[PDB]
Amino acid sequence: YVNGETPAKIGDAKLIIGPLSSAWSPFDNKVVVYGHEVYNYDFPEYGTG
Amino acid sequence: YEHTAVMPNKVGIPYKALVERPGYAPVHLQIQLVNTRIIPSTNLEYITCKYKTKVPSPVVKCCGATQCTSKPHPDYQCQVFSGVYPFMWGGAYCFCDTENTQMSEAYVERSEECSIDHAKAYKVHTGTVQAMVNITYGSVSWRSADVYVNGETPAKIGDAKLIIGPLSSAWSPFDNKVVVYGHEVYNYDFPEYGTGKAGSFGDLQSRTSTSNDLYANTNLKLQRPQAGIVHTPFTQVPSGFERWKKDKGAPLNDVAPFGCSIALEPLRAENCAVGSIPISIDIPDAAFTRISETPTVSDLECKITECTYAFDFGGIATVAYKSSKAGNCPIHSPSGVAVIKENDVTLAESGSFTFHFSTANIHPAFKLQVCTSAVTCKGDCKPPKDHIVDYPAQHTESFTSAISATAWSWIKVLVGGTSAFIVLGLIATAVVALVLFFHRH
Amino acid sequence: KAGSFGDLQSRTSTSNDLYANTNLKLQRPQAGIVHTPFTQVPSGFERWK
Amino acid sequence: CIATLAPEPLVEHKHRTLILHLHPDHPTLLTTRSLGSDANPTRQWIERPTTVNFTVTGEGLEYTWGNHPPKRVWAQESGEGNPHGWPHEVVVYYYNRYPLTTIIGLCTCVAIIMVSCVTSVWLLCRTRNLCITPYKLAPNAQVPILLALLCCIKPT
Ligand SMILES: *[C@@H]1O[C@H](CO)[C@@H](O)[C@H](O)[C@H]1NC(C)=O
Ligand SMILES: *[C@@H]1O[C@H](CO)[C@@H](O)[C@H](O)[C@H]1NC(C)=O
Repeated sequence: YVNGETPAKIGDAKLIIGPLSSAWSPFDNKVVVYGHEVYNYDFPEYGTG
Repeated sequence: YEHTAVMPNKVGIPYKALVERPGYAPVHLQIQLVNTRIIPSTNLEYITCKYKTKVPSPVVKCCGATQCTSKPHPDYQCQVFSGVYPFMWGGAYCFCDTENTQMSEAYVERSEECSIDHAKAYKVHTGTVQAMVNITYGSVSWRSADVYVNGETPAKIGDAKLIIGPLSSAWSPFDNKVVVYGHEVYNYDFPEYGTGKAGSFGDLQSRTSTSNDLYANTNLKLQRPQAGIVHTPFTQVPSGFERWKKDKGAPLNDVAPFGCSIALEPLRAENCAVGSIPISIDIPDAAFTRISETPTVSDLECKITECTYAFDFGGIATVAYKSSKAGNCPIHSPSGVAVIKENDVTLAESGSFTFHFSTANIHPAFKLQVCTSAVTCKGDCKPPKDHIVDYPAQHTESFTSAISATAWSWIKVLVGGTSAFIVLGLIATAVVALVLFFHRH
Repeated sequence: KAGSFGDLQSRTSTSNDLYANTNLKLQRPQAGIVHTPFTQVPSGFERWK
Repeated sequence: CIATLAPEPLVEHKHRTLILHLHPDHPTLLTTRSLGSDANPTRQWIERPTTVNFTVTGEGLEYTWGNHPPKRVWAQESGEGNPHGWPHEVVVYYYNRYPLTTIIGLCTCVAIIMVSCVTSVWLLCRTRNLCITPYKLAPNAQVPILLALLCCIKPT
């Protein structure tokens, strides 16, 4: 786990990896999953469509 | 018919309004909030509970040296203590005096009580805001239906469409990381998984209540058995769950600002009166009545009988109401310095009706809208005698609610005194300048 | 007062007036049990003592 | 499990103050918080008969005594003094209602009125000097008698 505090026991070595310098994520606040595709859709709120 | 407004987030205090539609008599609208739930979106990180040091039976090797084998177990410790001459009731468990070995193994497990008591570590970021609303309009009675406060989700309350929200303030009592224990919630910056120290909190961390990883750092150290005794001594740091339990200061149920009441299925903060809520109701056209079929009230004259700026309805007023025809008719005070208790009045051809109201002003000067026409009510109010009451205030102060006529006259006389003195000085300077100029030229 | 001193005051040792202010509140009996639970402020005489 | 229910506090009300007399049988937890923006939470273990004097505002207070349900109180504007009457009475009323926007108010309506007073007085002294200095500088003149009065001037 890339958080910079959680050890991982790899063989006989302890790795404390992370955290990522950049908090960038491709996903926006609202996404729509269809099959295997993901879209950054500002979908209408429930009851608004 | 659409009607937009903004109401405070206070629970139990009705927002009243008079929906006026061109060509129809006004309809009285009453929107009240039974509760408002700030329901965060949580994500369980791990569960901590007491540990149980499972100590399997030691392996005693009579004339041999049996050796350690690391097992994939939480805090597994195996030690090979040598030169043991165990005695037990038959007496002489192994022959060889000194070349005897005992393998002592110990490992920490989740306690039996983890399924009943445990601390759940959660990361909350932001969820929905839900509320139950009571609305009445005209003769339609109370409806009491549940809504989402997002400003976009209609709620069909009876026959009216309510689009409530969003809350003006995005404040939520919960921080990023919280700990749920029983019915209490704490804002604890809990250690991440696999980081927990030996005895403070999260010394035993399990992702779920039925997980098998069960990270556990309790400083297990097997000790050398006592001469002649077959047993498995060990030393361990006492559980950090219990240390937390008697060192946890204060839940969020008590500290929480604004009077949030924290409930736990789901985790939410309820009835905390912060900010304001836009509203947009759509009253049906069946409620409205044509303006011709409704009484006309004239010659309105309002007298305030005894009044006091208490938190409850500490004001009584009477209006003489010489009318045209008889029937029910709404009453409302839009100024916001008085809150009227009753919604409608029954009117005969002429007479007087009495209405109660609550106010914070020493001098409540408020306009009362009866039916269509309006009457201005003014009067004087006395302090309430009761110091501490058991109900919230039904009104709002406005930074002018206490000034009163005498103190107004004083700020007047003071401000006017300075102003007049300075203006007399400037006029004196102008007069001297003019008199000198006319002397010279 | 209720629990400081003189919470129970009698003019004589054999009097019948017996002013007594000790905040006696009865509590609801437990489910299914015939008893008379009550709550009271502890005696101000012993607090004085 | 059945848990003890502590004896009810005796509640007395003073202006913006809740006086609770607490008589525990066993060590009992007392917790308070104000219902405004700042909780000001207080947590206490009461083991002995004690009187506690929480400050209740108009925003509210909520106190839990032992296993009793939490109880919420609000303070009304019931302070002392006579608005509509003599100036000292007005001051004491607004000091009970608003302790630290009357001190500020008086102090900044008194420093301000003093500052205005001294500037206007200085300006009036200057205009007087200017009015009289010419006539002073003429030992002989007929004096614009109305001006001889309106400033202090010792005419011919
Ligand atoms: C408000 O709704 C509640 C249920 O949420 C209901 O019990 C109550 O009757 C309604 N208000 C009034 C004044 O009846
Ligand atoms: C609380 O107030 C009462 C009466 O004003 C007084 O007797 C008592 O000493 C006060 N206690 C504290 C802790 O302020």
